[PDB]
Amino acid sequence: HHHFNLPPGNYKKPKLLYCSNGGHFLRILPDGTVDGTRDRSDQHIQLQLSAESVGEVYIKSTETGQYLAMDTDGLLYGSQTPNEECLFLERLEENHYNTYISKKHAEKNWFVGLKKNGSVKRGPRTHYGQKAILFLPLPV
Repeated sequence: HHHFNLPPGNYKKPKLLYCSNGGHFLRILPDGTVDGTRDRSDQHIQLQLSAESVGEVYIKSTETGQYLAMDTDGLLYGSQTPNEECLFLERLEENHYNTYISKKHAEKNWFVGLKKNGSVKRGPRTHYGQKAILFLPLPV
């Protein structure tokens, strides 16, 4: 369903997922809530990515051990255990950024995305060409 242009990074270290849309870092709160924060000091923005298959990743909270996931209704949530909803297709975009597509809902083009106000976008509201879907992985 999608291209195979991969980003040049690795999973050796944890990262911050910076969204240029509103300038927020992806955050997974202890209660499972998912959103964005501009506070670089936040303890819930440190994420550990790992590869399942080439270009297939898990995005986990280093702080809580929770996995980023997208539900049946396109909502992002923090999962205690890895499941099919936790896999994302990590790709290069605009020859620079990182995008994350819901593997489970790949055919629907549901991406991980942050609005300018720091709220997460619902899968069906996302789409190729948006700024909300563009992330820059930063060192922690």
